[PDB]
Amino acid sequence: AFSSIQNVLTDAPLGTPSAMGFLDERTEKPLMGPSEMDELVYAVYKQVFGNAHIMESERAELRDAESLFRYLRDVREFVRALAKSNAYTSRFLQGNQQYRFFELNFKHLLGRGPRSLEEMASHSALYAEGGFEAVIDAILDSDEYAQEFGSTVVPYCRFKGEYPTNEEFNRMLVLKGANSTSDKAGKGRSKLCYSIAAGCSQNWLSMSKALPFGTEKGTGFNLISSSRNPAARPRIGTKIPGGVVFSS
Amino acid sequence: MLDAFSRVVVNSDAKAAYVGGSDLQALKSFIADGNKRLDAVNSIVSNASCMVSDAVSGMICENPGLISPGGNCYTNRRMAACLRDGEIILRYVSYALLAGDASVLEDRCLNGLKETYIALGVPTNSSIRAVSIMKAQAVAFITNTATERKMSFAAGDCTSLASEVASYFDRVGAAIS
Amino acid sequence: MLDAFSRVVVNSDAKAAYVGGSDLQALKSFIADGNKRLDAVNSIVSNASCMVSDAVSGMICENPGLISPGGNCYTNRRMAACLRDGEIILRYVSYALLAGDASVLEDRCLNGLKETYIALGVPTNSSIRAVSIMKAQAVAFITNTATERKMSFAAGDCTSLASEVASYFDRVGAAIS
Amino acid sequence: VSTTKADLRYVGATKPAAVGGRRAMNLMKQQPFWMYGPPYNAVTQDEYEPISAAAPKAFVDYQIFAPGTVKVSPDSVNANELNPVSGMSKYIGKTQKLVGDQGISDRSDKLPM
Amino acid sequence: MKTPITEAIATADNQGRFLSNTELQAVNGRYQRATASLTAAKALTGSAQRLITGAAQAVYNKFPYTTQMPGPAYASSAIGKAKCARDIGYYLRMVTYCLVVGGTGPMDEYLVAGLEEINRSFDLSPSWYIEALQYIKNSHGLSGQVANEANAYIDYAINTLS
Amino acid sequence: MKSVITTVVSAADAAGRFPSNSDLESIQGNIQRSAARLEAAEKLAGNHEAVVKEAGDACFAKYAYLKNPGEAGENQEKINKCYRDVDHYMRLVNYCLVVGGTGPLDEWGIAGAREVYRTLNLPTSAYVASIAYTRDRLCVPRDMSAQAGVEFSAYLDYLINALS
Amino acid sequence: MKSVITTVVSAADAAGRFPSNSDLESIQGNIQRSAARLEAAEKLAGNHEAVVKEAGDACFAKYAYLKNPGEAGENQEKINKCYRDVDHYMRLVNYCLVVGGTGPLDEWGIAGAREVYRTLNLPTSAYVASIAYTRDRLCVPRDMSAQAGVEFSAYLDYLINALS
Amino acid sequence: MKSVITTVVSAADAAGRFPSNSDLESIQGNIQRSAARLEAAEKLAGNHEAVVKEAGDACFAKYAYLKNPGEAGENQEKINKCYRDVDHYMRLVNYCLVVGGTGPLDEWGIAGAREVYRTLNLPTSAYVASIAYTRDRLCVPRDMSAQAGVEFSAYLDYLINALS
Ligand SMILES: *C(=C)C1=C(C)[C@@H](Cc2[nH]c(/C=C3N=C(/C=C4\NC(=O)[C@H](C)[C@H]4CC)C(C)=C\3CCC(=O)O)c(CCC(=O)O)c2C)NC1=O
Ligand SMILES: *C(=C)C1=C(C)[C@@H](Cc2[nH]c(/C=C3N=C(/C=C4\NC(=O)[C@H](C)[C@H]4CC)C(C)=C\3CCC(=O)O)c(CCC(=O)O)c2C)NC1=O
Ligand SMILES: *[C@@H](C)[C@H]1/C(=C/C2=NC(=C\c3[nH]c(C[C@H]4NC(=O)C(C=C)=C4C)c(C)c3CCC(=O)O)/C(CCC(=O)O)=C2C)NC(=O)[C@@H]1C
Ligand SMILES: *[C@H](C)[C@H]1/C(=C/C2=NC(=C\c3[nH]c(C[C@H]4NC(=O)C(C=C)=C4C)c(C)c3CCC(=O)O)/C(CCC(=O)O)=C2C)NC(=O)[C@@H]1C
Ligand SMILES: *[C@H](C)[C@H]1/C(=C/C2=NC(=C\c3[nH]c(C[C@H]4NC(=O)C(C=C)=C4C)c(C)c3CCC(=O)O)/C(CCC(=O)O)=C2C)NC(=O)[C@@H]1C
Ligand SMILES: C=CC1=C(C)[C@@H](Cc2[nH]c(/C=C3N=C(/C=C4\NC(=O)[C@H](C)[C@H]4CC)C(C)=C\3CCC(=O)O)c(CCC(=O)O)c2C)NC1=O
Ligand SMILES: C=CC1=C(C)[C@@H](Cc2[nH]c(/C=C3N=C(/C=C4\NC(=O)[C@H](C)[C@H]4CC)C(C)=C\3CCC(=O)O)c(CCC(=O)O)c2C)NC1=O
Ligand SMILES: C=CC1=C(C)[C@@H](Cc2[nH]c(/C=C3N=C(/C=C4\NC(=O)[C@H](C)[C@H]4CC)C(C)=C\3CCC(=O)O)c(CCC(=O)O)c2C)NC1=O
Ligand SMILES: C=CC1=C(C)[C@@H](Cc2[nH]c(/C=C3N=C(/C=C4\NC(=O)[C@H](C)[C@H]4CC)C(C)=C\3CCC(=O)O)c(CCC(=O)O)c2C)NC1=O
Ligand SMILES: C=CC1=C(C)[C@@H](Cc2[nH]c(/C=C3N=C(/C=C4\NC(=O)[C@H](C)[C@H]4CC)C(C)=C\3CCC(=O)O)c(CCC(=O)O)c2C)NC1=O
Ligand SMILES: C=CC1=C(C)[C@@H](Cc2[nH]c(/C=C3N=C(/C=C4\NC(=O)[C@H](C)[C@H]4CC)C(C)=C\3CCC(=O)O)c(CCC(=O)O)c2C)NC1=O
Ligand SMILES: C=CC1=C(C)[C@@H](Cc2[nH]c(/C=C3N=C(/C=C4\NC(=O)[C@H](C)[C@H]4CC)C(C)=C\3CCC(=O)O)c(CCC(=O)O)c2C)NC1=O
Ligand SMILES: C=CC1=C(C)[C@@H](Cc2[nH]c(/C=C3N=C(/C=C4\NC(=O)[C@H](C)[C@H]4CC)C(C)=C\3CCC(=O)O)c(CCC(=O)O)c2C)NC1=O
Ligand SMILES: CCC1=C(C)/C(=C/C2=NC(=C\c3[nH]c(/C=C4\NC(=O)[C@H](C)[C@H]4CC)c(C)c3CCC(=O)O)/C(CCC(=O)O)=C2C)NC1=O
Repeated sequence: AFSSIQNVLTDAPLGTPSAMGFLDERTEKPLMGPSEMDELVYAVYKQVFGNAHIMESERAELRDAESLFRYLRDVREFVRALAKSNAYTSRFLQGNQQYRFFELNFKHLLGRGPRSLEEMASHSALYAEGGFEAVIDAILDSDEYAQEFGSTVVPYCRFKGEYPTNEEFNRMLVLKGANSTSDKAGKGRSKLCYSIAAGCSQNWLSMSKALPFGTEKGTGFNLISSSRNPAARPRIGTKIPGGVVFSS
Repeated sequence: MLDAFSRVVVNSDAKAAYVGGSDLQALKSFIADGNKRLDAVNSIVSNASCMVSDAVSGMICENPGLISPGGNCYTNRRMAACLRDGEIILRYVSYALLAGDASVLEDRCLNGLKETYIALGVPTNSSIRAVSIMKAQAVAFITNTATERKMSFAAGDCTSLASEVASYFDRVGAAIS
Repeated sequence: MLDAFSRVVVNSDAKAAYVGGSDLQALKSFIADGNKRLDAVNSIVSNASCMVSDAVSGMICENPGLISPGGNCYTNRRMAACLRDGEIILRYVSYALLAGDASVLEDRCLNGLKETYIALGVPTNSSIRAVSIMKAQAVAFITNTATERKMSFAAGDCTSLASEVASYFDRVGAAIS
Repeated sequence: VSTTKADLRYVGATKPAAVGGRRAMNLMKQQPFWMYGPPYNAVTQDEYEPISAAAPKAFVDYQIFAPGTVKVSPDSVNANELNPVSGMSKYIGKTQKLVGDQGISDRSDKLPM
Repeated sequence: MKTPITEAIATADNQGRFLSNTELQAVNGRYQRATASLTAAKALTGSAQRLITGAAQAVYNKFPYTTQMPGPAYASSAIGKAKCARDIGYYLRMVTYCLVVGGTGPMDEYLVAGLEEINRSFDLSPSWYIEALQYIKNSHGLSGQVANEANAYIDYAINTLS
Repeated sequence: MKSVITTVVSAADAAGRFPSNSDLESIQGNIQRSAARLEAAEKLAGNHEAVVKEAGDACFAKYAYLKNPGEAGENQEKINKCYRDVDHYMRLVNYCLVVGGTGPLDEWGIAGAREVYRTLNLPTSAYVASIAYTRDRLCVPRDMSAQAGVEFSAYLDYLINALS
Repeated sequence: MKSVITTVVSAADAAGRFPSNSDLESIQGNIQRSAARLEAAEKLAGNHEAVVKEAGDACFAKYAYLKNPGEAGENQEKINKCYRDVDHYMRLVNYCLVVGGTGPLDEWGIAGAREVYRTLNLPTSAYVASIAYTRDRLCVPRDMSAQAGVEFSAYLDYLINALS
Repeated sequence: MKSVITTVVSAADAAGRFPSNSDLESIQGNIQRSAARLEAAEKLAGNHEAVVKEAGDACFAKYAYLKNPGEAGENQEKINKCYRDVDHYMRLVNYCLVVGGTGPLDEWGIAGAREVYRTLNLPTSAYVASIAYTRDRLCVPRDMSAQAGVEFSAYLDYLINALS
């Protein structure tokens, strides 16, 4: 856990000042004033919707979720109100494949990528047993959500440095594109559909496209192909005074 | 994930075969050296920090271009991350040595690592060198062959465990190649 | 991202060279016209809405097929969506003009835009026309050459800044091509 | 057209090693600086002498001394002289071996013993 | 190359005859002797760098003048110690080759053919290598016919050095 | 890159608005003070082999034990490495004096310095001793004008604080 | 053009003899493999601007040094001609998928290319890296059929081995 | 070897005739220009490791992307062989300064170099940039004499025009 590129090649995360005012004897939090709250909501819209170019006819329906937010500063309940709206479902549930919706939730509300097939299976079982709202409630009330973002910050794609598995890093970069990249390029057809169920990894170029500035992205590519061969059994020796031993 | 006992179980499940007495020499012998494996794993994890700091310094020793401006290991940030990468590899090979199976390495480590390094521009050859330095001093510690760092053990041969951990480091080396 | 001062710093870091007095004519001259650049940026952002509303209408003027059913700009949704884009590109070129560097243009707006438009079926030629109309009226406002919209300035030449902003619009035009 | 220096040095390599001692390696010559690198790995003459194997247990405290006696100097104060953009450095690493001179030594003047 | 296979072929070819039952029995002896020799080869492979370092240390402890006397033939400097460890590794590699092959075929081809020429010109005493081989025989940690088969190729090298 | 411009345009980006005059006012603040803050640019640039000269030896004098066996300065080219490693910090304070903010320093020398200085066992007290040496080795009338000395010291004690 | 028909009529013309059974037997295999290579060529024809855009940025992602001044990718005129040359190579690969042989490649893109790329300072490794990126982003079920992918990657490897 | 003597005896041998006055007249100019080219070659011989070191870092300063993984300058074995090949080219230039013609260049460094550098993925522009840097750091009275510098830069331009 060092984040060699979290807070130096990337800006700091955005959100509420601090959670101590939540203890609330005379107020719930220092009135951030209306001009440092409209940028907070602008930031949330850019995250939970992920640059969906929402018109104001479609922002005339999120008035009620917003109006409670500036009154009672929990961010997590704001996104819980947003992800259950028709604005969220009509964009991400309506035209899409299933694991596409599931994987987009990891990008939007958790800021990381699905680490395995079993996580996707657990989400699938949890959806089948009565609704999609259960999926969002499991994610939002999760432990992982508490020990990553909490009730203060916008959920952002954090470079952890100390990932539980490496494919989690790859699949974080593939869902997160560049700026001016949205989530209706493919008509469904999730990007990690094949790679999750198979276990292989993703394209090197599309991961490198999403890296921040000044990170020597893309280089170091040998001109022969990139995916390794599981079936390879190479011999590599060590060096001994008498000879070379293939300690394999 | 799997271990040595869960290896044979899934192998026999592919045949729908019970685990009979013929297949239990491998496991009962696995239990014979059980104290040997425990005597080896704390010897390795007991020197964990020194092994990594020696490994990256050895990497740098014969590749001074990594320090140079534009080097992948140029600034303190990148040394810090590269320092982090050594512990992640060493911890996972220790897990695999403890479980007696590398079913935890390439699903929760190598699986999707080569592409991560390719996207980040991490040089493969120098990382392979770092892994091999770590490999050689892994065997040095298992066999009590380190120049200093005299550890008290029980007399016998741990050579098979040495070859096991060498094979585990091998697949880390070949996974990112 | 980078600016004019952070340009030369990273250029000299590739040489491990100090930023000496020889390299500071470029920056000290950059500071000489500092008031000129500020006098230019508010002139541009002061007409931001009119420039976009003129640009998309000019787009439509010689391509009436965009209004037609099946046109990419057919319904009010798509005008609204397209309307955003004229202002959004304008904001990023204004940022780049202010910073004196297009490092916040081809890394925050133009990265992956061609593929996004290809997937969405956005016509490239008409968008390039919209960008060029915006370009021409950017220079018109910087040089105080607009037919109406008399703005008070200080006397001198802003032609270099005009060339700069034209070069910035150029790379937007070439990024989606 | 030989010289006195060359002949004096070469004559020490004509005695049997049990007699000549260190001088038995006196027939080797300086080589181009890149011949000492990874692929070729030419050996220098300082690697055949007991001076390259000295690793004693005892050490000097470097604290017992009153302040103002210990001296330190670098080889230079410059980033891209101690290590160029490439890995070819004379001061850091294992590339300080890749130097044109330093391939032989004049330490065979001491004695034959 | 002296194997039990090739000597049986050489005895059949000398008469110019087909392979009789004599040759087939000589090959069958190799086959039900090989199971312990392949274990000996695995075990000597596994313990290799430990045994080489221990053998070099045992030679330095028995003959301390080799680390002190100046000259190219001695391990007083670093390259001398590197070449000494290289020679001990050469001996261990030939022993393992003779184990897996099944006779003194490799080391007759690679080690003892013209060996004393080198020790006479390079002035390296054979008693050093005898002392290293005695350590390797005492410290390989084998049991039964595995030990009987590894030791039997060790003292062949010892007998040729003496 | 933490600069005066990068703060305001990033803020405008987050708010999704055009640059207002409150934003332009900060760049005006740059317009005044670059002249004072770039006057030290030559002073560090042309005089730098001498300041590392006096700084590294002061570091090694204040902690003489560090050359003992088993410490960081046990051979020669490690001492040369030390002198290089302070040269880097001088190169970064020059960069920061040029950009106007602490951009270059906190992402090229400060970010992640922690682990590196602990796992390689390098005492940070030695770094801060050498830096504090140059902080007061400076003279206001002789070295610079009055205001370059303020801002050079303000950048130096920035890293003298982070390292602490 | 190097193809199936032209090789056997050129061989029969060099021998001065009528088309025998082996010549017609060679055309039956053209009839067989045209079912795969034509629907490879059609799928390449219908989606070529996506592939030329996708493989063009892999060249500058692998070699970011081309955009520096003094290099061959400085301004937009060089990058536009880079995309144009990559589109030319993809069009020749589409042509070889149609004709059945490497004729249109060998005569319109390969012969003489080395003198041009050496003379005009064009690095061949980056003209190769786009073709190498195009090969690895192919899934037979997802992008084409199974034999169509083999037919496509064979011509890609032919172009790569010709320029390398 | 392409030189002054060999051209005229090869021409007289092709014609099958004795050496005439024009052949000897061609050797008088060799006698004239040997006073400049030999003391160019001697000054190159006495100080070659400084020039090979000086021109080697210009290659990686201009092209810093070679030290990335996947490239041709990853580890120290590649950089050492880079310096070795630059030293080879400088030795061949010293040889051509002695023989009087471009013989040792044309046969030991130039002929066949294009197939090797294309096959082994060696970019020729960086094998050129070191020779280009060596030419520009040649002042007229300091490094050698006036005609020696002309004689040196002519062979440098010959090597540059051959590899480009
Ligand atoms: C650069 C030229 C260079 C280095 C930097 C340095 C790094 C290095 N060290 C070894 C060998 C060993 N490392 C060991 C580790 C430790 N010793 C200890 O006492 C503690 C517990 C621990 C960390 C300090 C040991 C014991 C050795 C001896 C060999 C062995 O494995 O036991 C190497 C060689 C790598 C190898 O092949 O083992 C390197 C690169 N040495 C340098 O040359
Ligand atoms: C369709 C046939 C068609 C149009 C619709 C209309 C759009 C258009 N306008 C111009 C030229 C200008 N636009 C200007 C913008 C403004 N004028 C103002 O006073 C306010 C501040 C602002 C928005 C209302 C100006 C000043 C001009 C004159 C030229 C200039 O740049 O100053 C064009 C031409 C585009 C160009 O090349 O500049 C178009 C298409 N005109 C139509 O023909
Ligand atoms: C005055 C308030 C001080 C003082 C100053 C002196 N410094 C002297 C020499 C010297 N000073 C520095 C550091 C300084 N010079 C720089 O160029 C920069 C940054 C650009 C700084 C901080 C150096 C490196 C040197 C050595 C080279 C030189 O002589 O300039 C000096 C001359 C005698 C001496 O060595 O001290 C003076 C008087 N000295 C004081 O006593 C007070 C505290
Ligand atoms: C392949 C091993 C993976 C997989 C990869 C994905 N490809 C994606 C998009 C994509 N890929 C190509 C190249 C390929 N498709 C073609 O049609 C042709 C030529 C005719 C080629 C060479 C293109 C052109 C595209 C964009 C159009 C499209 O959507 O297919 C993709 C989507 C994300 C992305 O942009 O990379 C993925 C995930 N998909 C799989 O299912 C297997 C496992
Ligand atoms: C050091 C010996 C290496 C080296 C390492 C660097 N890695 C950098 C970033 C990075 N590394 C990994 C792999 C690591 N993370 C994991 O979770 C696991 C296994 C579970 C491993 C092995 C990841 C995923 C990342 C990116 C994570 C993130 O920061 O978001 C890095 C940063 C460079 C920079 O961008 O400034 C370095 C230097 N680099 C080397 O050259 C040697 C070979
Ligand atoms: C589901 C049911 C439902 C509601 C009824 C409203 C109730 C309501 N009104 C306001 C918030 C407000 N409500 C009013 C309304 C009025 N002030 C007056 O003097 C008039 C009597 C009345 C208009 C007729 C005003 C003026 C504010 C904001 C005042 C301010 O703080 O500037 C807020 C705070 C929300 C926020 O901004 O964070 C809420 C919850 N919202 C709901 O979700
Ligand atoms: C909205 C539409 C929709 C679907 C159609 C299914 C499709 C589907 N099936 C499975 C997952 C599966 N699907 C099957 C089904 C079958 N295997 C067979 O051999 C038979 C042909 C078939 C039953 C008739 C099996 C057996 C598994 C799990 C196998 C395993 O991994 O153990 C998964 C993986 C989900 C997960 O577990 O993470 C998905 C997405 N899901 C959906 O959301
Ligand atoms: C909970 C933590 C935990 C441990 C650390 C181990 C500790 C441990 N090791 C061994 C026991 C042993 N350990 C070794 C190992 C060695 N002997 C050598 O001389 C070699 C250098 C080294 C090889 C690695 C051997 C050879 C034995 C005896 C054989 C055996 O017990 O299987 C034993 C049984 C006998 C004894 O007490 O010594 C125990 C309890 N067991 C545990 O439960
Ligand atoms: C920060 C950078 C940034 C941008 C530059 C834009 C880029 C952009 N534009 C659109 C979306 C769009 N862009 C346009 C605009 C146009 N198409 C035309 O035919 C005209 C040439 C042009 C008007 C001038 C249209 C019409 C759509 C919507 C198309 C659709 O209905 O799918 C979308 C996705 C649509 C959505 O999510 O609703 C995006 C990401 N947005 C960003 O985030
Ligand atoms: C915070 C917001 C902020 C600004 C808007 C600018 C405002 C501004 N502009 C200029 C100053 C100027 N502005 C211009 C520009 C022009 N003159 C012309 O006739 C051309 C039409 C036009 C070209 C674009 C010129 C030529 C000067 C004088 C030269 C200079 O000051 O560099 C000056 C210095 C002199 C003056 O007061 O006029 C100032 C404060 N500065 C700021 O700090
Ligand atoms: C019918 C077959 C056919 C082809 C295969 C191409 C082959 C080709 N490509 C280029 C030409 C080129 N190719 C590139 C490409 C690159 N240089 C770089 O900096 C990067 C390495 C890479 C980007 C991908 C560039 C920049 C030029 C123009 C060279 C120049 O004009 O300087 C030229 C020179 C003429 C020109 O295009 O202006 C030719 C003949 N043209 C054809 O007619
Ligand atoms: C007598 C005449 C004569 C020559 C002129 C050279 C020519 C030459 N150079 C190289 C070989 C080389 N030349 C380079 C140099 C570079 N590659 C880079 O990354 C940079 C672009 C540049 C550094 C300056 C490298 C790295 C190799 C080794 C290629 C490899 O082994 O992969 C080889 C391949 C064999 C080898 O050296 O291992 C040959 C024949 N050799 C000769 O015998
Ligand atoms: C035999 C081959 C050979 C060369 C290719 C050149 C190249 C060369 N230049 C310098 C070294 C130098 N070269 C110069 C350059 C110049 N100095 C002047 O008086 C001129 C005005 C200007 C040349 C146009 C300077 C100022 C130095 C010293 C600083 C430096 O290292 O560059 C050195 C280091 C040795 C030295 O101090 O000279 C070398 C090898 N000199 C050679 O001997
Ligand atoms: C095929 C198998 C094989 C064997 C057996 C072999 C032996 C061998 N050992 C040699 C040298 C050497 N051997 C030693 C080894 C030692 N000297 C000591 O003092 C130590 C006690 C002892 C180490 C245990 C040393 C120091 C040299 C260098 C002697 C010299 O160069 O003069 C040389 C001279 C060539 C050279 O310099 O490498 C040969 C041929 N070479 C082989 O290829």
